[PDB]
Amino acid sequence: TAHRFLFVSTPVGPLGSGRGGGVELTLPNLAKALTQRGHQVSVLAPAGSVLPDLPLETVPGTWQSTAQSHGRATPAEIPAESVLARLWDRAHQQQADFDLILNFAYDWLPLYLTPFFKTPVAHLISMGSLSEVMDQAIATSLDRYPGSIAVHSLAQAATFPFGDRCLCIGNALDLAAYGFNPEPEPVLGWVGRIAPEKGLEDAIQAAQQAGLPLRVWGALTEPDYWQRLQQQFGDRAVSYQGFVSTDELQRGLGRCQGLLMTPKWVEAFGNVAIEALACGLPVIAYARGGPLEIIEQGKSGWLVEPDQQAALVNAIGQLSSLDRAYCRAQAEARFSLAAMGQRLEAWLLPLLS
Amino acid sequence: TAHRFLFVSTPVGPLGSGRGGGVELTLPNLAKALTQRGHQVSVLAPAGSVLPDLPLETVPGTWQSTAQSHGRATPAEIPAESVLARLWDRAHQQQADFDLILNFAYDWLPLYLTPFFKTPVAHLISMGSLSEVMDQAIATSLDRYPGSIAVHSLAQAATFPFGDRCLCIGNALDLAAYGFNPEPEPVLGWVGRIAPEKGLEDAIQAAQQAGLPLRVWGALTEPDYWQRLQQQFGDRVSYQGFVSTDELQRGLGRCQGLLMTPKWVEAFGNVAIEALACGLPVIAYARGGPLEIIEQGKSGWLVEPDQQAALVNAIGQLSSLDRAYCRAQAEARFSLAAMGQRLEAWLLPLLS
Ligand SMILES: O=c1ccn([C@@H]2O[C@H](COP(=O)(O)OP(=O)(O)O)[C@@H](O)[C@H]2O)c(=O)[nH]1
Repeated sequence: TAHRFLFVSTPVGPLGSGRGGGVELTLPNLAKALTQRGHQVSVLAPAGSVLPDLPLETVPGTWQSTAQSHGRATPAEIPAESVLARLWDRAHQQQADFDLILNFAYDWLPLYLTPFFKTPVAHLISMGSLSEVMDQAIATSLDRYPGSIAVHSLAQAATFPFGDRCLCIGNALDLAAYGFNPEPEPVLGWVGRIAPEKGLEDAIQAAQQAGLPLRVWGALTEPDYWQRLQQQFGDRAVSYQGFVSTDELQRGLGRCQGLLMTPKWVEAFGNVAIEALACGLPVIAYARGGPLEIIEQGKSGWLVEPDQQAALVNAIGQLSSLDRAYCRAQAEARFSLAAMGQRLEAWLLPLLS
Repeated sequence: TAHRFLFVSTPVGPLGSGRGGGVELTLPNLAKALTQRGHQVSVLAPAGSVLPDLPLETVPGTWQSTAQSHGRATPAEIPAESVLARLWDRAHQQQADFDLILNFAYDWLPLYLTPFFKTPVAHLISMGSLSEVMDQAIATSLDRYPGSIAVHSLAQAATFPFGDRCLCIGNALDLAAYGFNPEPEPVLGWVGRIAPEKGLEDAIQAAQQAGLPLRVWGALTEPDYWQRLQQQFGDRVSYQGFVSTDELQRGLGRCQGLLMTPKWVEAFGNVAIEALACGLPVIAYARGGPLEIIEQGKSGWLVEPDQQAALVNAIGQLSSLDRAYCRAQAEARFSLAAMGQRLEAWLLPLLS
């Protein structure tokens, strides 16, 4: 049952550098999810990539732009020195060393190339139906290779006309790196860019009105914003906890009574919610996007109406009705590498040969 | 030792539409050159294409663009329903029915796909250097597959930094389709895609100054671009349409000479040799591909670029050139049987 996989990373940026999007966090966990079952995983990724403990080969070139120029009719683009093209030309040279190649990129090229490979190629789609050129490439790959496409959510699968023929593998997190904290301080947390248009003001005003300091984790780009926040809400409002590593983020976040999540719909990913549950921290989130699949209403968090102070404050007031051990228990059951590995095997192993 | 070849056309539009330029004449002629030596040739092209005599397979979808966009920094582009992507998908599915695939398109994708094929893929490049993305794709294919890249002229080769590593196969025509005409009307000809920055203006001015009507053939693009020619110059310049080879050669044969007045590069090969095959000397700016086709003062005039007095002087000396000589040079240099030898010398060694 042990096999050899090659993972081909996203062209959007390096692993380990803060700017491959969500694929940057998922690729290493999925690799671990298989290496922990005895499989070999090697990784191909852009120059500058860092990844502990796995064979890693890096490839030079220009990062794929997130662009989206003319909406749904945007064509696929290949610039000179495309890192995406060179990743796939390199994967093709070495294809006979692997039983299967797993693509993490959301792009036309790898889907198109799939029949030109003798080794089977599977695709983990991380968005979002976004363009005709992409929707048609995935549909065609599905017709020739049933079972070759997976998604992380049903919501994302439903944005595609062929969504029922994609497999859902869910989300995973390296739970070993997250300590359960059953005894928090009377503080709330918020995770994200300390910048305008992130819903930070909504979190601050609801924490303060609820009577609890807000700790924040993330990147400060404009110090004048920090000052504006102080002038709006005073200097006991928000406490800067750092940009800060995974291990640092988890002991910090774990001491919170709850995590507030107030992002715009286009930034409403579920990743940080999982990290919160893993520390035993319940989540109060706007009831749209990624959190709707992570949080169990009245049990592991509260899903509230967007942009309404009273809904945040009513939720914060009811954090004590949620059991922190149940949050952790849900993370162990739903989002572990163990759970993920089994879902990967179910998906991939029928594709071998 | 007969062989099976698959020719893949340009994705810029159907064969017969005029949208693909000289490639629409080159690909059927080269197919004919090989089939005359006993080989089998099949063609794959966009939906709407026509090809007398040969197996053709067509594929629907959206046409590739001219690719002039931006300048050298234009990325390669693959739209939804890309005819280019579907052509190469179809070539791949049938690669085992052929000994070699010959690509005629000036595009990243076929170059990129070459190592993904088991059947060998050669490339006949019809343009000079235009982009970073294409320059690099060609170089990389040359690096891995020496001898797999061909051009039509040494001048076109010299626009690339790796030009000395390309094989030049020149130009040829189906000579039996072109009638020699020894008795021209007092008119001048111009043949090409009708469009800005193609030199049409210079040609019109020079003909009018020399007091000879200009007859113009070619695929158009917006009739506004036409109008203003009759009220900056006047005349009927006389537009003859976009026509078949048989129509073009009978029209062009009536001309005293052909004007080629490109602003840039190019304008490499096909129309100058067609004019010669009819017996019509060529007056061209001395830049680009014309230098290698025309024999100065015998089959044409090669004059200082961008000088109207030069063209008018040349128009003035058309009489002294021998029309039979132009035709004899077409026969000696631009024949299909010779192209047939050159193509085999290029392609046969790329097999197994
Ligand atoms: O009425 C016409 C005018 C032109 N042509 C053909 O158009 C091509 C020349 O195209 P162009 O000058 O656009 O050459 P390009 O620069 O596109 O290769 C030649 O092969 C001609 O045989 C034609 O068939 N009928």
